[PDB]
Amino acid sequence: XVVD
Amino acid sequence: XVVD
Amino acid sequence: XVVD
Amino acid sequence: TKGLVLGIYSKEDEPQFTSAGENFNKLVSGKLREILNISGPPLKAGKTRTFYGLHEDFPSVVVVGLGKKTAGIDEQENWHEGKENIRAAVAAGCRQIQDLEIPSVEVDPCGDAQAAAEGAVLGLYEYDDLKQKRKVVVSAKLHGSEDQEAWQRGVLFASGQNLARRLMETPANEMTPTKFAEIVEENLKSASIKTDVFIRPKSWIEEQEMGSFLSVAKGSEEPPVFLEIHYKGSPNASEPPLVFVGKGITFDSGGISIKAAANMDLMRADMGGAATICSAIVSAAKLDLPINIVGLAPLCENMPSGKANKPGDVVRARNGKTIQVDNTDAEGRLILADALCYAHTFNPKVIINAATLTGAMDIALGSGATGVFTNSSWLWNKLFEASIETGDRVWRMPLFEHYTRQVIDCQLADVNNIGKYRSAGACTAAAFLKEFVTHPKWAHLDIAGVMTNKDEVPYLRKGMAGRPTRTLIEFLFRFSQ
Amino acid sequence: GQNLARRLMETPANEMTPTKFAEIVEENLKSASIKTDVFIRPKSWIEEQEMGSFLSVAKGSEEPPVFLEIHYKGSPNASEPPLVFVGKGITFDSGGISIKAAANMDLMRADMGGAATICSAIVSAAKLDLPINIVGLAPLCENMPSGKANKPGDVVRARNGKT
Amino acid sequence: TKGLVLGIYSKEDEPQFTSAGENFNKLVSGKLREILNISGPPLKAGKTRTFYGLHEDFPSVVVVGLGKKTAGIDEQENWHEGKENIRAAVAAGCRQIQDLEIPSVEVDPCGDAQAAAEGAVLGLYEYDDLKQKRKVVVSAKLHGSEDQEAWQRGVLFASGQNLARRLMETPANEMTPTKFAEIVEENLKSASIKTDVFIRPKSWIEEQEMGSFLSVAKGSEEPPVFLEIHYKGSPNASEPPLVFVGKGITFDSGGISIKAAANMDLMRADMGGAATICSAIVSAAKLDLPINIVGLAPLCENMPSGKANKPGDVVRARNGKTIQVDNTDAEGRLILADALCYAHTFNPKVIINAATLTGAMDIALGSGATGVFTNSSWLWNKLFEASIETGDRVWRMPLFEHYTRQVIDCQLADVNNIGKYRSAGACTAAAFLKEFVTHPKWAHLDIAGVMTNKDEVPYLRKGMAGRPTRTLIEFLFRFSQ
Ligand SMILES: [Zn+2]
Ligand SMILES: [Zn+2]
Ligand SMILES: [Zn+2]
Ligand SMILES: [Zn+2]
Ligand SMILES: [Zn+2]
Repeated sequence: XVVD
Repeated sequence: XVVD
Repeated sequence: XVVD
Repeated sequence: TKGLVLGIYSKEDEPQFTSAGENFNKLVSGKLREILNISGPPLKAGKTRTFYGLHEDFPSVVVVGLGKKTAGIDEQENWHEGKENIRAAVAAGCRQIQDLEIPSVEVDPCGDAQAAAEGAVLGLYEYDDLKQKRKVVVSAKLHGSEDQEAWQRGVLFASGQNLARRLMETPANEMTPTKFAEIVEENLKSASIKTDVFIRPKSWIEEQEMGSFLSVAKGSEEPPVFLEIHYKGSPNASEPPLVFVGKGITFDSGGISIKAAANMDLMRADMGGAATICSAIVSAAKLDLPINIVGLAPLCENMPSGKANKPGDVVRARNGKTIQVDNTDAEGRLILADALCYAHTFNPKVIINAATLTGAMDIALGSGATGVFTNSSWLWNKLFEASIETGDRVWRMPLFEHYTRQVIDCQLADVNNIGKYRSAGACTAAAFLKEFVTHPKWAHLDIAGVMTNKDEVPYLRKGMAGRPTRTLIEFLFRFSQ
Repeated sequence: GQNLARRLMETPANEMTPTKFAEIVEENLKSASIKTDVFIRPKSWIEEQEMGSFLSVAKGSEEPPVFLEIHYKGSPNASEPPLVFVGKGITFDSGGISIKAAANMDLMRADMGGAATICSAIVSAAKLDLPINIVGLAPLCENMPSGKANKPGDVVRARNGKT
Repeated sequence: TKGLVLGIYSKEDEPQFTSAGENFNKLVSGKLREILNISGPPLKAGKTRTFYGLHEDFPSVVVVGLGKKTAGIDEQENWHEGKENIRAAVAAGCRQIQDLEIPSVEVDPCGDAQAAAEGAVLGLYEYDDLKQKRKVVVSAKLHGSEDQEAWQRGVLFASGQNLARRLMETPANEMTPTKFAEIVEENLKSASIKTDVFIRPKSWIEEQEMGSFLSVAKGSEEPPVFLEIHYKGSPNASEPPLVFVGKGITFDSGGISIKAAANMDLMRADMGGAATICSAIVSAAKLDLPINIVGLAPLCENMPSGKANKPGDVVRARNGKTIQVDNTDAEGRLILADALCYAHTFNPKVIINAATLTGAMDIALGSGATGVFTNSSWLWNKLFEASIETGDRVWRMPLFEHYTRQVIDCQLADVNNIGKYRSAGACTAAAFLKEFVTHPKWAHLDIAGVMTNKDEVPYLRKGMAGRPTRTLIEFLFRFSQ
């Protein structure tokens, strides 16, 4: 998982 | 425009 | 309702 | 006197010029070909080189790299690649003439006068009106007399887009509900007298029981307007119309579910749904397409005040459903609930709405293509094929019941204006609109990831992009033929 | 008695405003007993009563404040000192200028739950026709941001003279 | 002794039972039909009703609503709807038997034994192993002798998925790199002896110059493993294989670009790319499909330490390209850079990788369908058609050069492991992987929005969903035929  |  |  | 933008392709034995370029080289007795050789490495696509004093009339000549002569539809990219090569190349060439402060340019048709005119009129646009510090206004004309109506079809398509970019870029204190309706009104009547404009006031909207739209407009002292445009292009006046709907929030601060300060100035472009569809009706009427089209746009601001919408409020849409307004920054949904019920009144063939709806569409595809949610694969296919042509790409997104569900489970009301989760943010907002649509040919285009350009679309400078106004005009053209 | 409170609380604040709340409690108290009196005191009364601290909160909204006063005269002697109940009646708490975050601020429609709870119990005491005297007091207003709301740092005077 | 799940459709004159249900009613001399009538309103789809002591052998009989008998492919939803009706209905029926603490159930084939077995084996699964407080383990069997290999095809497909759900759900301190490889290894050999497993250690990975994968594994003291699986199913051993690749981060804390505490426990399922593809190879081998398949999965943890990857570091992939690791929480990209170059070694027909890659895919489609980025519309079409069947939907996402660009402009290196913007988060990460793929038939399935179930897929309880393992198995089946 990076976030956004 | 809500954000996400 | 203040928060905490 | 002026400048000249000239094209050339990538190698054969010698990279080859457009026939206009070859002609000009013959005219200066091989001097262009010679100075190109002396200047070094060949021009790859989009790139530029300027040559001074080759001809008494064109003291600046910019040669633009057009890439491969035979570049066509790319299966991976889903566009005509040559048209895209040409838009970027004559946009770059034209801005080089403007930096030379040259007021006029002759542009090479580059084998596709329409794509050559789109790169120059789109690539040279800025929205200069409020700075006293401006660039030379250059006048771009076709280099030749041969393919004239294609070049002017390009000027038409690109000016239809630049209207949208100007409607969007203007600070919201100048581009209010009344102002927006008044500029579209004049732009539609100059395009054809087979038009009618109705800048419907608050009292009409009230009479029309558009309580969901009214709930959003109340927090501001700026008056709401419900804009209604008609272009009567068919031979028979009784032909059912194609209806377009567009979100017209002239500034979205979020209201009581207030937005963060950082870059909230771009929210002046939250009427980009109403700009895009209204510019395409203006261009359909200019093109004098043999179809009937209605344009519908709810226009209001979304402000915080002592009378704004509060989180938790239940408001009734025109169709009788109640909406719980859990988040005041999901106002497009609301404005569009009412405008989309109203579109069924016209007895449409197609209902197409556009909107800078969610930041989640921006996280999704956001930037590369506008998302289109449609219950009609026929309509999907139409927009997608027009997109190949214009190069202003469209991408499909799911209109599955799973998402309806997250918006249908609702405490006080029939529909909640926001889903319980962050997940599939643009699909849940699409599910909310479908609740207000019974029509079999409906497309929702969420335009929020394509609201702005930075560098991505070569032939557009930085600022509001006016996307996808040309895919929309192309769709109507093909639909009319 | 509890489900009245749950309905007073659950109703969206645009329907359960200061006036609306006072009017539903008023009818619910009179149906419970005619040994009742309701006073849906307006802004002018609250002003006359020098309730500047309450007035400071209600000013940011265009929704009118109400000071609800309920009496249930249940004792045999009318001169028996009462039991008094007081309840917070914010019909929506957005925070005002010290504005709240968007997430789940819809539950703030229930920030009049202090006034709902105590008023429902007076309605039920009167229905039960309990042999006591009870006064119900509830300041009802919304707390909104505006060009006239309360600003952080402001000093306001309470009825009792304290700032 | 046991329980019985029985189906019924929505009205005709009387709503009709499955022929098993009609048979059972005749068997108890109309008593089922009679108690159904007395119990009130008809059973709509997915809903349940339980009837006690109708028969000496089935003291609990659960009748499940199957909806319309003739429900088929839905154009709007893109699935077989009947199969989806049946999965949800016998899952709900089976969990009612389990709450009655009944250890065995006979399940109605419902006209599609495969979809009936998928609802029961998927719907009854939990991952109970570490709680001492457990539900009765019920044993689900087919009610009949007629359609047996379809019911067992369902048991196969659903157990292939439940393996993945167990590989994913297990706490990362038990499901480490070595542990994961060892459970897959045993599961693949029990499926067929036409298998070979290679649980390649750090020294091999080092020898293989997989510096991008090694850069991620170094911050942890838990050893990396490069798992390599072969299923030799073709008659000719020299047939080129289908290769699958999967992200195997056994826990993603983000590393130095550390994650927020809230719900970072779900990152134990960041090896869901390796779970999904490995479960499908185990099921292809169980199905003994006539094809050759290689399974590739880099397995490591992503931890912060005095030797972890630092933001800004440049690491070299197997293929010689340098990656600037600007964000340490974009580690899937890195692990997959190396595993995807390695897949070209096998000389594949198809390269399919899967990965819980970005939270942006979750914001996008996230939840309703897994996103598939493919340079092959043939491959897109194959996965999409398998998706209609399994009901475990797939949705296409853009593999446009525009996104490559945002990952190719890079200060120190050839590729940056994160884009300059938040926009199109899953398309930029897809663009990074394409940089490491020369193959013409490549699909990247970003599984992050389908990692978890809450309530959305009816026949799955709360927790790791093991999606889309069955669409993958179906794809291989059809590909082999
Ligand atoms: Zn990860
Ligand atoms: Zn908006
Ligand atoms: Zn409060
Ligand atoms: Zn908004
Ligand atoms: Zn990560």
